[PDB]
Amino acid sequence: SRVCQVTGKRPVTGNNRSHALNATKRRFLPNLHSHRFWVESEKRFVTLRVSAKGMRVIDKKGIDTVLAELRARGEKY
Amino acid sequence: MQVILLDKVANLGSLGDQVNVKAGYARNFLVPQGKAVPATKKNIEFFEAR
RNA sequence: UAAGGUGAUAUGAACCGUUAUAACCGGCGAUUUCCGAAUGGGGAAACCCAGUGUGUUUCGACACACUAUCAUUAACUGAAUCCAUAGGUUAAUGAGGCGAACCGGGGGAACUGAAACAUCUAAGUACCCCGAGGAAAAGAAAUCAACCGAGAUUCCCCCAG
RNA sequence: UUUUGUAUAAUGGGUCAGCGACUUAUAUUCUGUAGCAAGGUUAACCGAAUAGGGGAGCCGAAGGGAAACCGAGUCUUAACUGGGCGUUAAGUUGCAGGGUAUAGACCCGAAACCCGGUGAUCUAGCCAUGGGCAGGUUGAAGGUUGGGUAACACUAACUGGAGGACCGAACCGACUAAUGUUGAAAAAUUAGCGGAUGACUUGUGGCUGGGGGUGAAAGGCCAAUCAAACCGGGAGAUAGCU
RNA sequence: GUUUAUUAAAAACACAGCACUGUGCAAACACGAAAGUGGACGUAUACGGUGUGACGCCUGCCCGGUGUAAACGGCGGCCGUAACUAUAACGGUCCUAAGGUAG
RNA sequence: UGAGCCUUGAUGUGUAGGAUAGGUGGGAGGCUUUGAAGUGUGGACGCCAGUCUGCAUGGAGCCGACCUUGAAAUACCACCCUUUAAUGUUUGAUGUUCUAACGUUGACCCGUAAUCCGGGUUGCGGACAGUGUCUGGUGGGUAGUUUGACUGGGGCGGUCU
RNA sequence: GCUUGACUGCGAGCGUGACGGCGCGAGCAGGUGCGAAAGCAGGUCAUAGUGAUCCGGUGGUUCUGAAUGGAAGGGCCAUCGCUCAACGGAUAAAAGGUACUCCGGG
Repeated sequence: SRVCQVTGKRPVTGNNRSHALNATKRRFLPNLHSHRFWVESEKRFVTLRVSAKGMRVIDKKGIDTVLAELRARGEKY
Repeated sequence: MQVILLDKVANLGSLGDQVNVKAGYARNFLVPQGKAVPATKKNIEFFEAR
């Protein structure tokens, strides 16, 4: 699924409004990317489907306190 | 951004400095490969103490 | 509680009991075939096909307790790869399924009106999906009001069509 | 019943018995009746529960102007001889009835749109595994010999058994004629007809699902139906029509 | 051969042959919100899309707009040329790229 | 290589002139023999008046109102405008190097008696490829735009206030 | 010849139309013009010379002002932009040609 594993962002339904205001359903897709991480503690290359905003969050915080709450809510890696 | 280096990487570092570097350097040289620490406003003062 | 009774179509037959073990009515306990979450493997439902420990004064074949899946924890093992993970097995706990309405959440139309029609509308309605309980949700102000002040949330009647 | 006009040959009823159509809920207006009267009335709730309490609130007795504002006067204008709108003339709460609007709103009756499921046991196409094609006739490549050539080319027998070959059984299909048209049968029968060793046909199992599938292409078929299947729901959709 | 099972079997559909365009592989293209699959366990003598419809005489001229036309297309005037007309294979022109060939 | 910028220093004639002196502000003591005014050109600006500085004639004065200038200090101290020079910071174009992002439907090894998947190693491309957000253009291939009313069997063609 | 009465605020009452509209309009108050004066002038001898509503432009009105004073926005007055020519004017939003046409009827 296209779920940001760190921030919780998922696609929601929106509308592409026309000049005649014709409603058409569309989903906003988050800028999600798979990137590999190297944990020195467990000696393994872990990949995570995160957003770029999730990348900025994990640059602010760090990988360890993010994994500390990735092990919490049933996530798998 | 505000990551502090630890190694003898090329000329923007002097065994630790607060710099303003691009995002690739921080994530894809410094996040999980080593040689730095994130700027959590606590680790920077901790390594200022060290 | 009892002189009646062995449910009914439904008689008949064979009987039990009558002063305390007939039947009727209730609580508890056990048995609870097979299919069906169905759970040892499969499977076209009430079927087919196996293994490990325990038992045969008839130790051939078989019955008994098991052996489905997932999540977490613990233990034992355990790769490239030193360290260590991943992986495998076992123990324990919980769940899988059904259920009329109610609740929270995620998707969610058109018919019709506008006497045409696209904004709007119908409508977050019908319908689908996930979860929980006797209620759910919400709930103790970064809320209102206007210089007086109100003091968590919930439901009803006004204000107010 | 509809029509200017119906016995009209414009529509409907074979008959009888039973059922069946101007209602419900909420606002607003009018009439009659009923209490109180410049006052009338309670909603939620409490409650010995249609009692009583409870007047939060609503209407009216004052209106004008868009409004501030002014006020039995107000608006306009610099102000009116003025002009428009009002003033001392009773309303309110009940009940019943006649309308209006909202809803299916007197009753029955569309082509269509969307949502959730079910069907490839019929047919269209594909895949995997099996089966069938009586009989006769014509005779391709290749092999051998002879005629002919310096030798092939070309030619005459025999062998050979190829054909999206021919005639014609089962089988497949329906071009003609006839019957059947309240059928023997919701497409068949009778006699002729075309293929019938192939682009043939068939048994079994699976796959392709509806705005889609499939299609040697007719807009054919998808369970006796298809210019968008069936079932359930929005839906008692909408009608200016009968 | 095939088609409107149940009012139309053909001049309709299909058909080998011929031709054009595109695709260099993780292919073009298609079913798929994605994974994946077909194409294809194939590799420009292969594949997809399109047009025509055996075969013979044969496909003549033109690349200006979107060298290549069997693509989207075009093939008009003036005179010259095949025994007494007309038509003009051919050779100039109007710079608009060039003008109906055979039958 | 083009544009901005941080620091270092020059840079500015109404006209004569010890000298091409920018603006408002303090100021009566500073330097040179650790070699000075005053004169000269080369590259350089030019109204060819000269100045900047490398060089150089020279070996003892510059200076403060100065005896000159409409405006006085290159005695000293400050934020500055224009021109212009240096490395470097910042942002773009061009091409090269990388190997870490990323892709790998190349090969090998392990989980694994597995053509899935995950990890490692290696190679190839490579900051492209591909993706999210916003936006310009193209696009009767598709849809909504619905595209009006009066007319005597009739061929033309009009009319609307 | 002289002048702006083609001025504002009005206006009883009327005709004609379903209405809006149009038309005459005695006369009040202020301020004007002509004429010596009495008096007349609120456009054109009359019947056609017209575009309403919405939106936008311009100025004013201290009228309101989502805590206060502002401000924004709204309201009122005057005016302008439409062959809305289909002209008492349906929606922000279609015109056409079939000489590329086809079906049904008389």
